[PDB]
Amino acid sequence: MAEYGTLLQDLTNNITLEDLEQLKSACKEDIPSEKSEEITTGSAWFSFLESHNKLDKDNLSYIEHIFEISRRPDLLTMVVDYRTRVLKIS
Repeated sequence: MAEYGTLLQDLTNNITLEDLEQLKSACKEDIPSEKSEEITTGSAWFSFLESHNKLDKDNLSYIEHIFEISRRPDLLTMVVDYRTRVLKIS
């Protein structure tokens, strides 16, 4: 659980204001436009993905897809690498 939140913060730091707009566009169908106006940070965008039951805490294949279609292998890698590390932890 803490690892999930931690990842979101690590991702947020690697998201620019322009990328945020692109990410909001990527999830324009998942997050209501009224709620996309409430987004000021990457962490806000992430919090709506949780609030709207779009990104699972354990299943991060959703956000990996979003980063794929957003053309950010870097952000995708952050999730894949981190998630793998968490899976290794036992």
